[PDB]
Amino acid sequence: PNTKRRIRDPFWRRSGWWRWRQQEVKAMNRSRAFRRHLFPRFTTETVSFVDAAEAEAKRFKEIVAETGRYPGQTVNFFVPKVEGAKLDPFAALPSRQKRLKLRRKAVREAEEAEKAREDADFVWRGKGGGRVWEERKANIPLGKKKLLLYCTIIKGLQITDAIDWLSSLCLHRVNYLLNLLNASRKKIHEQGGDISRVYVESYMLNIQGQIKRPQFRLRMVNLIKTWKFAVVLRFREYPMDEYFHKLFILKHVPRSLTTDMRLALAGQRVGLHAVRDWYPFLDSKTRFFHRKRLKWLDRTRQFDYCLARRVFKSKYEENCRRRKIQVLQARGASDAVIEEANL
Amino acid sequence: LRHRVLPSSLPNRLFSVDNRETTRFWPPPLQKEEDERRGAFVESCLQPSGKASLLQPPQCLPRAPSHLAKLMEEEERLRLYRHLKKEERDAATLNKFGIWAGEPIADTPAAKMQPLVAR
Amino acid sequence: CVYLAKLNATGDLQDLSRFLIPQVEAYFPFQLCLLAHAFGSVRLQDKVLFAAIDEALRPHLSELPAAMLVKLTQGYAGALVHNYGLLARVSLLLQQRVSRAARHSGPLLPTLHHLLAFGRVCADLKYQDFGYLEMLSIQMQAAFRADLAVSSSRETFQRFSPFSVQELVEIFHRLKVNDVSLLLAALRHVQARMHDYPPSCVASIGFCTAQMLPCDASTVRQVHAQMLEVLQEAVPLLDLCSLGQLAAFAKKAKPRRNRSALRSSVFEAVEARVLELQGDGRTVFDVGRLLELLSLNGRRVSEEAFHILCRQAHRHHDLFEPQDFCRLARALARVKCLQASSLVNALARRTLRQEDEFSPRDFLSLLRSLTLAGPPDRVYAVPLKEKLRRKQVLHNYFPASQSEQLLESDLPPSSRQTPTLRKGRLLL
Amino acid sequence: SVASRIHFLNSRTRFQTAVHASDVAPPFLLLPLASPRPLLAYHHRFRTRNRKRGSRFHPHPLPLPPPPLSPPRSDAAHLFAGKPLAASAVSTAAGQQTLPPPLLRHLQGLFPVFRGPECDPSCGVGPAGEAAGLALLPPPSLVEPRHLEDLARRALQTRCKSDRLFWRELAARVEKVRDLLPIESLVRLLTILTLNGASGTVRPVKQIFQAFETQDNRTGLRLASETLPCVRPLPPRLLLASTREFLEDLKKLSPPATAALAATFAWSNCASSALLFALMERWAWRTQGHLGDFTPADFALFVSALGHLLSQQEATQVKYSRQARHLREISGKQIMAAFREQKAWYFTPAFFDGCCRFMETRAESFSLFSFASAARTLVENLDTVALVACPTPDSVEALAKAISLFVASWDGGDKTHGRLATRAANLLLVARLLRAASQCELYIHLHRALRLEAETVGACKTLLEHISCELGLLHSELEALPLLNGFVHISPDTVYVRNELLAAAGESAAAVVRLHHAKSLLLSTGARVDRVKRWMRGQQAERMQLEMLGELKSEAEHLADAIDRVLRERGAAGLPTEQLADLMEVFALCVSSLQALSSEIVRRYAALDVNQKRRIKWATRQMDWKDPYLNHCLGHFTAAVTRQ
Amino acid sequence: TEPISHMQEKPATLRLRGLPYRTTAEDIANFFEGYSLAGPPDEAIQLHRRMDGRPTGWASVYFESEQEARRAKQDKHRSYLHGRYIEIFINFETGELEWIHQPQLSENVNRKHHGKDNR
RNA sequence: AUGGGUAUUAAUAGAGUUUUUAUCGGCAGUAUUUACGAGAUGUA
RNA sequence: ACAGGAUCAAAUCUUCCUUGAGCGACUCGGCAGGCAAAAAAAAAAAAAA
RNA sequence: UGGAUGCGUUAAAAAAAAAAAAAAAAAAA
Repeated sequence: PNTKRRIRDPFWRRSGWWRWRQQEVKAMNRSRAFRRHLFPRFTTETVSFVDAAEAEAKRFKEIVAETGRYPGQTVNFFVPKVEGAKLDPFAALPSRQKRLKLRRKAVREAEEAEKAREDADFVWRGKGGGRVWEERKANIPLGKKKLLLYCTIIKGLQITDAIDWLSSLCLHRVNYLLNLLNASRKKIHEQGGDISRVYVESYMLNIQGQIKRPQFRLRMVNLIKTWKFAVVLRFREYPMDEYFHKLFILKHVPRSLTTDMRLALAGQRVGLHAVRDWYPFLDSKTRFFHRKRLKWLDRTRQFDYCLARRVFKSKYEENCRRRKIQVLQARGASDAVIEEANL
Repeated sequence: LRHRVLPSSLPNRLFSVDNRETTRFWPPPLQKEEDERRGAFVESCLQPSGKASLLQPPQCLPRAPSHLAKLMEEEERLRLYRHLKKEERDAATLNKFGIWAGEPIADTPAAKMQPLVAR
Repeated sequence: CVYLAKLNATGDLQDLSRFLIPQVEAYFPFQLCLLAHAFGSVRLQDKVLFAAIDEALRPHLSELPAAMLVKLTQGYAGALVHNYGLLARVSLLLQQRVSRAARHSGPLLPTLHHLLAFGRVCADLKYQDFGYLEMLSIQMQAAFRADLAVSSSRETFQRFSPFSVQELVEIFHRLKVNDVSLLLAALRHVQARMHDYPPSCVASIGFCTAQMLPCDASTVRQVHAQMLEVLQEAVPLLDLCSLGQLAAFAKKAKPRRNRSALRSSVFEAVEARVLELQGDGRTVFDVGRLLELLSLNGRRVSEEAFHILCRQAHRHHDLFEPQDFCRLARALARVKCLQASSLVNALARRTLRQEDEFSPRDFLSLLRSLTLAGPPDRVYAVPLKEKLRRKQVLHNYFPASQSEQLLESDLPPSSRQTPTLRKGRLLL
Repeated sequence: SVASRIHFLNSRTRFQTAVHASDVAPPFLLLPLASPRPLLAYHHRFRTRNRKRGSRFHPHPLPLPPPPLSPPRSDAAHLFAGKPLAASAVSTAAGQQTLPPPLLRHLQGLFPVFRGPECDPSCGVGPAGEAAGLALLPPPSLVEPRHLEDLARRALQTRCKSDRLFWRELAARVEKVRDLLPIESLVRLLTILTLNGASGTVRPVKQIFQAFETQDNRTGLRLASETLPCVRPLPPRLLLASTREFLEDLKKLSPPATAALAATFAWSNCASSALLFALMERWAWRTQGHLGDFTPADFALFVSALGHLLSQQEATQVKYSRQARHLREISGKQIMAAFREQKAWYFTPAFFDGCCRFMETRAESFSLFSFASAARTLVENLDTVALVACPTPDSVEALAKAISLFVASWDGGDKTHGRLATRAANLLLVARLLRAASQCELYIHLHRALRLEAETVGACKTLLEHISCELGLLHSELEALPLLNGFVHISPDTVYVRNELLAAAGESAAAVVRLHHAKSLLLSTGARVDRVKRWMRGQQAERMQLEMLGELKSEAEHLADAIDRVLRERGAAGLPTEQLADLMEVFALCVSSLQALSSEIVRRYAALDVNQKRRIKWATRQMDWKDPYLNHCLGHFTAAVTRQ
Repeated sequence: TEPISHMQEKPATLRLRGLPYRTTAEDIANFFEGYSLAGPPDEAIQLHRRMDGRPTGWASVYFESEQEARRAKQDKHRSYLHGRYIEIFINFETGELEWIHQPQLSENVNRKHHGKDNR
């Protein structure tokens, strides 16, 4: 290796990383991160995401605690769980996966409803929202200490970025995580999620155990352990508004996407217009200078957040629709079939 | 004029390759090389010796003595202009900051515009 | 930048151009026009900035309001950047808008005031556009006709004012364009409604008209006579500039009766009034011409007035032309043949500094007058002779009618370039 | 220099004169020869320092669409407002996002903000406001040199504030790949850039060179300020850079390419002395290049451009020679020794003769525009006052013969009456042809008279007859403008066409005067030459007579009557400043138009030359004209005339 | 937009590897004689170069239809040009996103009990 | 010049251009960064 | 910055006053450079295409 | 065509020196 590479330390620095310095520097960093945002100067509404299943579970348990009875009970009372009991007192409520399914259903319904709402182009929604999947893999022969490294690598990344990350490491036991990621991506694509805007939002490690083997030594017998762990990953499909605000406004673009763009330009698989088309996302320098240009246009009030968002969304959707139509046409399908596919 | 207008000194006070009023003659070694090559080109083209100097790829320059005389006068005027402007700027710099650039005193790699290396 | 220009922070304004340059193409056209006006107001030349501003405004010029066009052109005039490419386009645009003719932006269609402002800009930049001046003359003649046609005394001067008339006449005088019809119409309007003309306007109009036109014409002579009567009447209200213009006009005129007595009385009144303006250290005027008029045809200036005028002449040296130098030296030489040694020394030093500005004849006559008005100090006399000598060689100039090296003892004793040591202190 | 700048700023007699706004032309620039620049190579080495750390595809800044005249609304809710906007405004509101044609169609279907006229559904809006046809063209920065010619042709076919970005990018890319482009492609690229830059151009009235014929509200003239001649179509740096390529590959240019190159250089008003001299030496009659290989149109264009450039080249050379005194260094010893002691033809003959032979041989296959421009350029001054210093009279005789043959064919040829602008342009061209004929005759006669010291009329008649009637017809058919002698309507196109008419009149008057001198020229042998010299220089002499014209006396009288008819009603303003003396001399020959001319002379006195002032003074004295203001101007201004 | 590099939509393409330094666009056109290209050779055949212009040995050839491109690949794959047989590849996607179907990665890599290879 | 229509030097709004070594082999893929203003009391 | 100011006004080449110390000094502001590759005892050594 | 070491050679002077890693009128980042 370089032998002069700068290796980072999160707790100490030559420049002075005492706690007061950390406070001041992180105040500066927070200020810069907040100022990096551009916000629309006119919106019609401030819709916020809510989870009906979670709200109903909360109210159900609050009623149980407040009245000592199930909602609707008039004679008997609530019976907490005891040792050996085979009945779940909260069996009527949905499970976590059921709540996730209901969330996906509600997201689909709201997406369909928004297509027939006036002024839908001037509504602020915020960070949270979209569909969520939770995928679990068990029997991984790795320990907490290594799994923490491999998951801290990928947390917060787009799914293809995470797959590229973990594939570059050439570690045999990371094949488990790679299999989980590949299977999750395939499942979401088959269910109809847009792989392009699926991110790894969080992870959870659950121990399962450790198999012990004797190790015979000079004066004692030891026990060497092989771990058994399970990993749960939370994938989230960002809504189109959040995707726009992330990629276009804050310039937080997947490196996999940027690499694909650069490879296309280098191989001349696209026209010369692609350079200006992809300028807002192509490279670090282009992203920085486009962010500067957008900031100046916003401060002169020539930039329009809602119009830019609409243009970005329309271009993305039209590209996807063209892909679908042309892949159908490549099969020799009839005009009636193609038309009916759009209903 | 009744109220004199003051020219801006920023062209003199801005030191970069994008400011000619300051980088026109910098570095002095390459300025000298440029002047020498201009003189050689003028002598080998506007004063032909009957042979191809081969200093550059050929050009279809005028050969009539009447045209050559006027070209020579133009080049002489350009030479005088460049020399006088360099002299004036050097005098102004000397009177202002006492800065003065002279000829190299010794045969050294830096005077040759090369890095000093083990070779 | 506009605030800094208004505050006179010339150095800071000059420094900020570095960051202004890469942002001109991003500003609004009215912002660029205000920037140009601000730079012109302090008389600071920044040719790179002005060129960039012109390139940026190229596609937007046609749609700019008349006031913003006037601001841009006034900035260029104040900076003395002779962008005739811009002046021609602005003149064509104004002519087209007037032909079509016949609150944050401002109207596209100009007014007589905007036309006169652009004409004054053209005079400052020495842009002699005869077509534009023909348009302006036609419009002004129509305006004068309509003003005379007006009858109820409340709509008079609705479209212009005596100051506007003065500005027009000054424009034509400065550009040396002899529009006889326009000048005669202006003089006729002045005669018709002179009771409404301020005395300063009367003085300026008389000066310009007498310098431009012959006084033998019947109408010109009559109007000039009446204007001189009114100006001699209003002398007590006039300032130094108006007094000097009146003195020049009263002598350049050709009256019917009492030609000499009129000039003598005018000069006497001007002398009486000058003493009352001793402390006026703000007004700008031609001290040299006033002194020359007072000392001419054997007339001898009053000692007090001469002292006051030579004292006040020091302020104007930074504004002097070669002709102003020559005229002041002539006046001093004539008056001696009183002497202002300090003024002569200052003139000699400044002409030695500005030797290159002078033609052979101008320099020769100036040196002759400097010597005749009481020779300056040798420190200026010797190098001045050397400069005259060099100029004569270079220009091969030798009139029909026509020393040593400097010594350390001739250097001023206020400085300490001699090795001598003196008793005393240097109070810091 | 600072001294010369101060001189100009102090001078109260020097001005930039223009009878009409279109007079002002870009300052003439002389482009010095090139030589190796290791210093500039060093600067480039510094400039390219950090390319590895940047973008491999768009290192250069993204173009900024021009901003609107007024600031947008504070809330910046254009989509909500729904009002359609310009293409540049749309791009800025979208944050410079590309809008291909199908996307524009979709967005126009949904929202009206994208339904502006500048947003063509079949083209798009582009990433920086590129509207209409330009939207489909990739940015020039990314285009390979082999495609630049087609790219520029497609861009020019389109014929809006965002077009300048594309054209500036094209200019920069052409300057960068000058050394990769084939020479012919480079010439065509320069021509395309010039055409775009000067599209909608109007020629200065007093200028001869013109790239293309004028034929191709009340008139067909539209005066656009953004495309006045004072706006140089090309940047000087591009021409300066291209000069080296042209000099290296000059022998590979075809006659049309050479004509186009000279035309572009003259249009931009930039001259390279070496390139012009090389072009003059390359071409000669029967110099491995035949002037006969030119077509008449290309030949006329080439000659006109060459003359236009060479005249100003000579003027600048003279002025710089006069300036060199103060750059030279003189010593005090030489200064003291000084008092110890005290006690205009710029065409090489081998090219002028070839041009004259070409004109003589092919006069019958010319157009009015081409032949008149070529003849007027070839004539120019001809050293008529002073008279290799001068060309051989054989070439001038051949030019006169060419003029005669062209007039003979052209009289039989039929004319087309179009818009008043084209008609006035043609009238001016005919007047200039007459001027060229008169100058040829005067030069030939002066040479013969000088020989004696040492020891065509039909064509002129035809031209005079045509001019004297066309002038009156155009004056009658042209709207009436107000007179110098709640705004008043004065249309600029009408003013320009009136200036064209008056320029034609002045050219005809000058031709008439020169014909009078040439005819007067034939002890007496030297007396005639002295008389001609005195008449031309403004010294005292006997009053000129119409009888000298002979067969052209009636035509001169009819021309004078037509000019009087025009000047009586149109006024004197609009006359060219270079022919007031000629008009006064014609009036003196023929003896309210006289009063108009005198008033215009008085108004323009500050701009007139000393020679013109002397000639006007003596013409007035012979005519017994007693204008009280012209008298004042003659006797109290211009010491150079007052003292003599 | 006539140039292929300018078109927003590219015709069917093929990629050629194995080209010697001598190879030219005309040589590639002769190699593809009998097959319909998307245009004249100067546009249909594009040799790939580095920043200094040195050949990379890789070329892109455009055809009028995918059928013709695949026929040309079938006929000319591993055929000779200047003494070296050339390899040809399709160089355009199907739109089906087959990359989403990644193979199952081994969970039993017993490195120390398997034969040596350079996988 | 009873004096400034007056004498001299506008490159003026444009002083603008890519050197040398070198038969052949090799690197150059990315990220960060400048409006922490209340454009605005918008051009009078 | 000779940038602003005063005066019966300065040797060419400012008689003074102001500029808290003209930002510590000199520069830059499309400046600045963490990682990879390729090299590499500290360092130094490749302009871009 | 070279590398390391001493069994080889040189110095034994400077300490307000050689040198360094935090320009600081910035008093609630």
